[PDB]
Amino acid sequence: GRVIRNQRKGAGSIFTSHTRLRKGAAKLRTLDYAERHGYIRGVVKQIIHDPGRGAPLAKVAFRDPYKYKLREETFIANEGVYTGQFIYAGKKASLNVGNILPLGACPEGTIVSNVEEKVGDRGALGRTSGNYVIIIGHNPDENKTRVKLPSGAKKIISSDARGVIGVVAGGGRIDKPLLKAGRAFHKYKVKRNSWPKTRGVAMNPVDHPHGGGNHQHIGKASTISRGAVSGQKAGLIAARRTGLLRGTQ
RNA sequence: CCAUCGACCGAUCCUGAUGUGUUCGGAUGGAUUUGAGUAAGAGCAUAGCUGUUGGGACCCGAAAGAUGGUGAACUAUGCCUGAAUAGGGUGAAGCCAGAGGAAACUCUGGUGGAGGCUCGUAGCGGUUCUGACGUGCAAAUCGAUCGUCGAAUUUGGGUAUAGGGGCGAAAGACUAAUCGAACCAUCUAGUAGCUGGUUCCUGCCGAAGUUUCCCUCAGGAUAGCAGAAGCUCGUAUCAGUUUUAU
RNA sequence: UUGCUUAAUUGAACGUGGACAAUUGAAUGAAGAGCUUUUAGUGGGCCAUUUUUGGUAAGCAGAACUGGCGAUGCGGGAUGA
RNA sequence: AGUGGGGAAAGGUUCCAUGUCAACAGCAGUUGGACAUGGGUUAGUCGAUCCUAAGAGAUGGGGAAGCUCCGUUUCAACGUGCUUGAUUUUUCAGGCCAACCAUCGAAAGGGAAUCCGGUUAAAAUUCCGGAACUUGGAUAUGGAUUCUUCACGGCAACGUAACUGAAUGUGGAGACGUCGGCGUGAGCCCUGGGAGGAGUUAUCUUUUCUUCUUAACAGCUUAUCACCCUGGAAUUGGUUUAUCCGGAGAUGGGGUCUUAUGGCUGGAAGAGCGCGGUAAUUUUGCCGCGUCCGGUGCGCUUACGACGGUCCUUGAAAAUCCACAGGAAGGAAUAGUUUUCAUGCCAAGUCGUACUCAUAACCGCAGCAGGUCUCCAAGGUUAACAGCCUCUAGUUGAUAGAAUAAUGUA
RNA sequence: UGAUGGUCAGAAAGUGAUGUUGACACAAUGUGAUUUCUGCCCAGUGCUCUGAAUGUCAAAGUGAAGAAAUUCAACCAAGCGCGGGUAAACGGCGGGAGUAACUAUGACUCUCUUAAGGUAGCCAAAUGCCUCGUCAUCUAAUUAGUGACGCGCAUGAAUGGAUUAACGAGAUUCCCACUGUCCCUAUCUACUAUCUAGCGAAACCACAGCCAAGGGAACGGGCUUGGCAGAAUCAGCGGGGAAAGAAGACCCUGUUGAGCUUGACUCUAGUUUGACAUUGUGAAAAGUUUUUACUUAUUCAAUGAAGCGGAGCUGGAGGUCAAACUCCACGUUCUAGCAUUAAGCCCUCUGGGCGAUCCGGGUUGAAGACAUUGUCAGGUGGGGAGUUUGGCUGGGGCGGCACAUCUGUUAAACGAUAACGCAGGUGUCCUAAGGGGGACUCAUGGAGAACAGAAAUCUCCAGUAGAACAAAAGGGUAAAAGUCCCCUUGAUUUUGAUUUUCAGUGUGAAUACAAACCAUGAAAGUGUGGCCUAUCGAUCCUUUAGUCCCUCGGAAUUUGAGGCUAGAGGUGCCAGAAAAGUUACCACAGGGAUAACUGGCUUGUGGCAGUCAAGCGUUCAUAGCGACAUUGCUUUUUGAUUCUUCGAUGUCGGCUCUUCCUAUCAUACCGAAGCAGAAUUCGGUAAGCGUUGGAUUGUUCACCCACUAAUAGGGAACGUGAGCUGGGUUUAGACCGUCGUGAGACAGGUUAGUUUUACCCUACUGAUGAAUGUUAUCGCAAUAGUAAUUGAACUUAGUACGAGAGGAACCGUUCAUUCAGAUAAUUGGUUUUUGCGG
RNA sequence: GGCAGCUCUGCUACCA
Ligand SMILES: [Mg+2]
Ligand SMILES: [Mg+2]
Ligand SMILES: [Mg+2]
Ligand SMILES: [Mg+2]
Ligand SMILES: [Mg+2]
Ligand SMILES: [Mg+2]
Ligand SMILES: [Mg+2]
Ligand SMILES: [Mg+2]
Ligand SMILES: [Mg+2]
Ligand SMILES: [Mg+2]
Ligand SMILES: [Mg+2]
Ligand SMILES: [Mg+2]
Ligand SMILES: [Mg+2]
Ligand SMILES: [Mg+2]
Ligand SMILES: [Mg+2]
Ligand SMILES: [Mg+2]
Ligand SMILES: [Mg+2]
Ligand SMILES: [Mg+2]
Ligand SMILES: [Mg+2]
Ligand SMILES: [Mg+2]
Ligand SMILES: [Mg+2]
Ligand SMILES: [Mg+2]
Ligand SMILES: [Mg+2]
Ligand SMILES: [Mg+2]
Ligand SMILES: [Mg+2]
Ligand SMILES: [Mg+2]
Ligand SMILES: [Mg+2]
Ligand SMILES: [Mg+2]
Ligand SMILES: [Mg+2]
Ligand SMILES: [Mg+2]
Ligand SMILES: [Mg+2]
Ligand SMILES: [Mg+2]
Ligand SMILES: [Mg+2]
Ligand SMILES: [Mg+2]
Ligand SMILES: [Mg+2]
Ligand SMILES: [Mg+2]
Ligand SMILES: [Mg+2]
Ligand SMILES: [Mg+2]
Ligand SMILES: [Mg+2]
Ligand SMILES: [Mg+2]
Ligand SMILES: [Mg+2]
Ligand SMILES: [Mg+2]
Ligand SMILES: [Mg+2]
Ligand SMILES: [Mg+2]
Ligand SMILES: [Mg+2]
Ligand SMILES: [Mg+2]
Ligand SMILES: [Mg+2]
Ligand SMILES: [Mg+2]
Ligand SMILES: [Mg+2]
Ligand SMILES: [Mg+2]
Ligand SMILES: [Mg+2]
Ligand SMILES: [Mg+2]
Ligand SMILES: [Mg+2]
Ligand SMILES: [Mg+2]
Ligand SMILES: [Mg+2]
Ligand SMILES: [Mg+2]
Ligand SMILES: [Mg+2]
Ligand SMILES: [Mg+2]
Ligand SMILES: [Mg+2]
Ligand SMILES: [Mg+2]
Ligand SMILES: [Mg+2]
Ligand SMILES: [Mg+2]
Ligand SMILES: [Mg+2]
Ligand SMILES: [Mg+2]
Ligand SMILES: [Mg+2]
Ligand SMILES: [Mg+2]
Ligand SMILES: [Mg+2]
Ligand SMILES: [Mg+2]
Ligand SMILES: [Mg+2]
Ligand SMILES: [Mg+2]
Ligand SMILES: [Mg+2]
Ligand SMILES: [Mg+2]
Ligand SMILES: [Mg+2]
Ligand SMILES: [Mg+2]
Ligand SMILES: [Mg+2]
Ligand SMILES: [Mg+2]
Ligand SMILES: [Mg+2]
Ligand SMILES: [Mg+2]
Ligand SMILES: [Mg+2]
Ligand SMILES: [Mg+2]
Ligand SMILES: [Mg+2]
Ligand SMILES: [Mg+2]
Ligand SMILES: [Mg+2]
Ligand SMILES: [Mg+2]
Ligand SMILES: [Mg+2]
Ligand SMILES: [Mg+2]
Ligand SMILES: [Mg+2]
Ligand SMILES: [Mg+2]
Ligand SMILES: [Mg+2]
Ligand SMILES: [Mg+2]
Ligand SMILES: [Mg+2]
Ligand SMILES: [Mg+2]
Ligand SMILES: [Mg+2]
Ligand SMILES: [Mg+2]
Ligand SMILES: [Mg+2]
Ligand SMILES: [Mg+2]
Ligand SMILES: [Mg+2]
Ligand SMILES: [Mg+2]
Ligand SMILES: [Mg+2]
Ligand SMILES: [Mg+2]
Ligand SMILES: [Mg+2]
Ligand SMILES: [Mg+2]
Ligand SMILES: [Mg+2]
Ligand SMILES: [Mg+2]
Ligand SMILES: [Mg+2]
Ligand SMILES: [Mg+2]
Ligand SMILES: [Mg+2]
Ligand SMILES: [Mg+2]
Ligand SMILES: [Mg+2]
Ligand SMILES: [Mg+2]
Ligand SMILES: [Mg+2]
Ligand SMILES: [Mg+2]
Ligand SMILES: [Mg+2]
Ligand SMILES: [Mg+2]
Ligand SMILES: [Mg+2]
Ligand SMILES: [Mg+2]
Ligand SMILES: [Mg+2]
Ligand SMILES: [Mg+2]
Ligand SMILES: [Mg+2]
Ligand SMILES: [Mg+2]
Ligand SMILES: [Mg+2]
Ligand SMILES: [Mg+2]
Ligand SMILES: [Mg+2]
Ligand SMILES: [Mg+2]
Ligand SMILES: [Mg+2]
Ligand SMILES: [Mg+2]
Ligand SMILES: [Mg+2]
Ligand SMILES: [Mg+2]
Ligand SMILES: [Mg+2]
Ligand SMILES: [Mg+2]
Ligand SMILES: [Mg+2]
Ligand SMILES: [Mg+2]
Ligand SMILES: [Mg+2]
Ligand SMILES: [Mg+2]
Repeated sequence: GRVIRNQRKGAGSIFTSHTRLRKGAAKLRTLDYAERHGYIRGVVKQIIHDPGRGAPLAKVAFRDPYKYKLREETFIANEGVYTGQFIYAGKKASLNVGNILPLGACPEGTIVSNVEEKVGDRGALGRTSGNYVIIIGHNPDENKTRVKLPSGAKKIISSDARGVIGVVAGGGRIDKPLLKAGRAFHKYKVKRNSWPKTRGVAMNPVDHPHGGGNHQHIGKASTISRGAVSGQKAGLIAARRTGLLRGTQ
């Protein structure tokens, strides 16, 4: 047969992300002396739309502690953050929406976003619109914090990892139907080349494991082993179960 | 030279003398066994015809396979930067005014100018005539008719993706008139039990389509049938026939 | 002659020596008999008489013997392997 | 929405003049994109050149037997650094920084600066005449400023001929989708008077057609929006085609600003245009007159403006230029400073530039009914940039003659 | 899938895409707006989940034996197995009988059985074979359409079920309007064609070009026999040249491919699991293993390597029970401002210290001897690679085995002899069912004997085998070859010869001896498996036995290995490859050795016609029929065959047009009747002449409606595609149902799908034309062609005939149908009269 | 043909 559409994406010729209009990478500040020992104050200059992103971004200006210079940061805007607001980041920052605090400095039940998986990676968890991270508890002896991720998973993170207080702005986006193929076209025009999708069952046997037949049908189980190889992993990969989800999981 | 019975040498089997590193030796006598042997050498070398095998292999002929390269001037898709798209119809929100109601609210007239809306040009496409043409104007065009015509629109240029690879709103489609695996050169005079051809004269002889074996059944080998060279001899004793006896 | 065989001096096989001469033991014929090497093409067949199997039959399919066509012209069957 | 006038790609001399007809132009040929000989493309301002885009790609490194692959500042000791006071001791003294930063990548993106009239057989935003502009450099005079050293005025918005300002920093411009109606301008269309020229005139027609124009650049003036001062608003008012605004200060009164756009003047009538009268084999003219004053709009095209709608779509970058913050350093009185005020001086290299752009200059074997990106766009009819007729411009090219059976094609 | 990640890329990499990303995300799939719903099944195949105990279980490692190679054993990862989950995973979703005060049905019951047995819905639907289902409606008539019905070959629920407004160059039916689509054609215009001047190709071409019949490769231009036959030609035309275009694309063959699939054969990138290495330093506990401590190897990340680690200054605290130890902090939080090139103090040294605490120069985190990487080892791996996927055959395929074989027959009295001929058999079975010896006689019948009878056991007689001998059939056998008894292993050893098949090769099987050693019998003798004819297997490799022999090549010993001779392990496609599919996307070499048309032979079958005459026909065989039988014809059916064509003869039907046949439907003339008339039936000469308009269907066929004198049947390459058309079939797109794991299949349904060339020769239709002294006019007529057809009305006549009911015909008259040949008065149509008007 | 459990199921192995 032929190389299937799954495998052509790794080469990344026409499958790279369309990034001309993007407004910068959304990251926290580099963890420095001020954030480790006290707090540093910045001011929100802009709240802007980032193409390909549901969450708006905030442009926050900080002073450089060591040279006469202004540093502009690109944060993910939490809902309620406004232009001209003062943003405080550090160990001694107060528990206000938009402030960046270490996870150990936040009491249980604190809603936090753009949380660091590892100390200083500048934000990994809960970055999309309407999403957040809940702080479950602390383990001060081991310097660890328990959090709940938007997927429902419980994670143990260093208490020195940082997060931004509040919920990511732009939530409720999925509640409205797109209603049109053109709307999805414009949605993916600034994301990547993944739309529209032809069904593999509608192809020929060269194109896909599902192609061929005198009727459109998969022919074999569409649940594929985790240990299958590239060109085989088309369908439900390592599916623990199938069918309509009934009851609680 | 022919037929036949013997003899000798080697192997195999049997017997087993004087003797002895007591386990070796193997005299002697045998055997419906066996060798491409001995039995007063015939070979070696050169050349010629014919036949054989490997080689391009009598000549021309695949569909394929491999190695290394060249193409995105067509086209497919993404990206970057530009450009293009008469005139109408319909009349969404929002807004103004009036009327009715206890309230919750309702009705009417305007205004407004929404929509992968609609009629319809340019444009883009290509339904039907199964029209023309069909050694064409044209290796896809011409005419009428038709789809769509403000967006998933059309399009220039730049740029990216390269052959078991790309790209595909998916037809095995498109990837320079080439695609169910492009093009170029080479391996390569690839192999072919298959098709075609195979060049002067006369003289003499002259077939087979049958046996057996074969993944054998359009092919081979084998035996037969045929030619050539002769050799040993010269009526020796043979015959697709009869008779007699059985 | 033998180591085979017989109760044997019997036999078996192969012999020495002697006799039977062209009517040397039927016909007819005999461009002579015997022997060897090597190699070609072929290995689709078909037809006629007679015998014969399957089939309703077939210019059908399958065997037997012979003769033909193939490979072959010539006279006849008008024409025709 | 051309058979008009230009261009991009592509071609490459096809351009122009002269000669010329063997071949080619599927008839012809005296003609030609054919053949032969010559001629022809003029730039500081138009492009390239420079910038960065998607991307391409050296170096330091790391793979790979290797051809080479990855990577693009990457695990790198990465400046052929600058700015000054200089020194004439051709030595220096230092003062700042070195995040990022090889390079290539657009004749449609960004971007310093030019227009009009004339001129050739063929070139022209390139030549000639005149009139400007930008950048780089040099540099003097005038003006400006200083004894209160680095100017004044205005309540203010802000004004001006000028009117210090290093390192470093902050901003702005470059720099940005699309649609809808509205408003203003420009060009075109329409039209009145007057001064000319042409046409019709049996009859009619104070008639029909036509000329009456004004570049870049310089000065003054000119605007929606926005802003300032005054004042204090319900009986709410102002206000758009579109309902938004006002105690976070409306209406009213008075001002400030951007100069898009228009007006006046200079450029500039001397030019061009339209007439009339004369010169002459005649290179080429010479003379006179006029070139003026209006109006109109759901008009067309286009530019701009203030608005409004739209998106799970929010619609490049960089070079480059400026301003501001900062206060380093240097500054006067018998004299000091500055080329962001005026005037004056010098220079601007290299390459492209002819012509076609298509029913004959490109690609389809060809002078092929195919294909190939874009700009300008008159009158009538009309909803209309449709169809139909016409003006300017351009073509009249496609073998032809004679007949008019059948069968065709339309 | 929470980043030490998922998905994907790369030969590798200090390498990449998603990713300027972070579950409202990225990646992978299925279904396909809305509405209403998405039932039951986890047995199968997948996927997934745990492993406390656990079958299998690689390399390394461990233990034992051995002189060692080596062997054996224990242990033993993942995987598999075991257990669970999962269908909006792949998928699946049953049969048989009885039953209700008529019948029908079966609410109900019984019975087999599954993982579950098709739920809600829907339907002769694009899915139903039968089938043109049945009913209704639509029409004059409907294989079409629509509405119902439903034991539905084979409907059915995100392999989505049922609906559905709007939309559609999608498929279909009906109605109005409209019309040359048609009845049924006519006329007009331009451009061709045509003729001329100029210019000027190509396809194609063995030679060529008139027919009929024959034979012939079974459809001739040539050959044979006939008809005939007279220069040179022009415009048309499409009968023929099995016309041209292309080494058939269907079919088969080839030890030719390729695309695709899978549980084919053989591998493989990747991935996973173990071991060793990288790999070091400690502690503890289990018997080397487990755990956790260190950091410097290694790995991850960030930064313009900016503030790390420890200690000390300052406050806030503990209640201080010595003496200040322990803990915390140690300059910034109403506001969209500002923060940059140190002030100040101290020592003098255009400079140093403090401001700005000291010390360690570890940039800072994470991770850590685990990852990672290298090398082996096991698993997984149609993602990919390579290859394979018998033969015969009345085409192939399916079936069968006629593939190694045995008996009888075919088989034609030696031997041999074929077919997918006929009736059958073999892949075994037997320590006796082998060998020897001895004794006996079998099947069956009759006559007798308690229970006892047709069949128990006993007795006699008869008994040529009518029994038995392992198994097919044939042969053979009587003091035996059969039955019973006794003893045995000759079913042994060595190696030759011979017979059959035959090449006089192998294999199988068998025969007669030689040399041994035995069994049995008194002995002669017999015995080298089965009474005879079938009952079976090479090279290479392995294994065993024998000889204990030969060799391991520098010389030895002992292991091990290799030789020699004989068996065994097996090839059944049986003289003996190691082997799954699909192609409707297809390719190549060929084949008329071979299928799908026509043609040819045949004529079973189809159709048609005779002979006989038992019966039918009130009686009566034969007016008209005619059983049981029997003889033919035809080639308008379908078979059978495979002769022609596979370097191609265009394969359905219709339209159009001509001709022919007769087995005559009508029309002319007649004979017969169970012929009164009328009608009808049977028959003769007869093909002169006609044989229709429509609904449904692609249809041939069919079936209705209707008219008619009648609505006969056929042929001409199943006439006729360079005549058309293209509805069907039968390329490639797509849907459904059933089948298949799948790619895919269906001779099932459905929808969309390029129809090319004549200008040559001939033939046909027309048109000229040399020369028969020239020219003109008028003629003759050989030969060829030929043409008319049918009905109605009136009259005869309400007559003949007839009980009546009914009810003709000839002569004649007027019209009409179909056809033919003209013509343009009239009427209509046509208009470039561009004539006139608008 | 090896293991192992309940006459036998499961796993593993395959040069005539
Ligand atoms: Mg989707
Ligand atoms: Mg899809
Ligand atoms: Mg498809
Ligand atoms: Mg596949
Ligand atoms: Mg699969
Ligand atoms: Mg499939
Ligand atoms: Mg489907
Ligand atoms: Mg000799
Ligand atoms: Mg070749
Ligand atoms: Mg090749
Ligand atoms: Mg190969
Ligand atoms: Mg291109
Ligand atoms: Mg419009
Ligand atoms: Mg067209
Ligand atoms: Mg056509
Ligand atoms: Mg034509
Ligand atoms: Mg149109
Ligand atoms: Mg492009
Ligand atoms: Mg297909
Ligand atoms: Mg192509
Ligand atoms: Mg050759
Ligand atoms: Mg062959
Ligand atoms: Mg001879
Ligand atoms: Mg074989
Ligand atoms: Mg042949
Ligand atoms: Mg030979
Ligand atoms: Mg031979
Ligand atoms: Mg043959
Ligand atoms: Mg021959
Ligand atoms: Mg002869
Ligand atoms: Mg003769
Ligand atoms: Mg004859
Ligand atoms: Mg010229
Ligand atoms: Mg010419
Ligand atoms: Mg000429
Ligand atoms: Mg020239
Ligand atoms: Mg310029
Ligand atoms: Mg330059
Ligand atoms: Mg870049
Ligand atoms: Mg390097
Ligand atoms: Mg550049
Ligand atoms: Mg440029
Ligand atoms: Mg731009
Ligand atoms: Mg530009
Ligand atoms: Mg000029
Ligand atoms: Mg010019
Ligand atoms: Mg000049
Ligand atoms: Mg002043
Ligand atoms: Mg200018
Ligand atoms: Mg002026
Ligand atoms: Mg425009
Ligand atoms: Mg100046
Ligand atoms: Mg020019
Ligand atoms: Mg053209
Ligand atoms: Mg070319
Ligand atoms: Mg225009
Ligand atoms: Mg027009
Ligand atoms: Mg022409
Ligand atoms: Mg003409
Ligand atoms: Mg699904
Ligand atoms: Mg639906
Ligand atoms: Mg299940
Ligand atoms: Mg299961
Ligand atoms: Mg092991
Ligand atoms: Mg295990
Ligand atoms: Mg049901
Ligand atoms: Mg049904
Ligand atoms: Mg149907
Ligand atoms: Mg109908
Ligand atoms: Mg019906
Ligand atoms: Mg129905
Ligand atoms: Mg079903
Ligand atoms: Mg379901
Ligand atoms: Mg279904
Ligand atoms: Mg509907
Ligand atoms: Mg429709
Ligand atoms: Mg559409
Ligand atoms: Mg003609
Ligand atoms: Mg014949
Ligand atoms: Mg003939
Ligand atoms: Mg012929
Ligand atoms: Mg003749
Ligand atoms: Mg013809
Ligand atoms: Mg013709
Ligand atoms: Mg062929
Ligand atoms: Mg073969
Ligand atoms: Mg193959
Ligand atoms: Mg292929
Ligand atoms: Mg650091
Ligand atoms: Mg390790
Ligand atoms: Mg695989
Ligand atoms: Mg494969
Ligand atoms: Mg076969
Ligand atoms: Mg079979
Ligand atoms: Mg046979
Ligand atoms: Mg065989
Ligand atoms: Mg015989
Ligand atoms: Mg056997
Ligand atoms: Mg016995
Ligand atoms: Mg016996
Ligand atoms: Mg006996
Ligand atoms: Mg023999
Ligand atoms: Mg045998
Ligand atoms: Mg014996
Ligand atoms: Mg030796
Ligand atoms: Mg040695
Ligand atoms: Mg054996
Ligand atoms: Mg074997
Ligand atoms: Mg065989
Ligand atoms: Mg054989
Ligand atoms: Mg098929
Ligand atoms: Mg044949
Ligand atoms: Mg017949
Ligand atoms: Mg018959
Ligand atoms: Mg009777
Ligand atoms: Mg045939
Ligand atoms: Mg053929
Ligand atoms: Mg033909
Ligand atoms: Mg042909
Ligand atoms: Mg007759
Ligand atoms: Mg008759
Ligand atoms: Mg006739
Ligand atoms: Mg019909
Ligand atoms: Mg026929
Ligand atoms: Mg026919
Ligand atoms: Mg024809
Ligand atoms: Mg045709
Ligand atoms: Mg069709
Ligand atoms: Mg099809
Ligand atoms: Mg299935
Ligand atoms: Mg179509
Ligand atoms: Mg009467
Ligand atoms: Mg007529
Ligand atoms: Mg007129």
